[PDB]
Amino acid sequence: QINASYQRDMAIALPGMVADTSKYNIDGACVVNEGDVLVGAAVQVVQAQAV
Amino acid sequence: SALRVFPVTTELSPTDKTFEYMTFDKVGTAQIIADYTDDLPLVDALGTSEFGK
Repeated sequence: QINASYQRDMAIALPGMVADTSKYNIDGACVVNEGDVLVGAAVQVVQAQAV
Repeated sequence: SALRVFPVTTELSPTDKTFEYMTFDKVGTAQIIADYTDDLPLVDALGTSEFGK
């Protein structure tokens, strides 16, 4: 008969994903103090150890 | 008893007026990290000297 072809586009982003490769900075020496943190949400600093 | 209680060494030449010796040191630290980490601690070193007659 008549054949059919389809096309689908992927999504462009996920929560907590780095958008570009432009100048960025990541701090890896951080510890979760209380509760759980959602990937994609802002955080706050409770205290920074002096030594 | 000075020359039999404390050690006696022979390194200086008869024509020397002064001498010098040196000491060294270091610093540094480490931390618990995760992947995609951009900041890391660093280390260094020092030095010092003293004289005589």
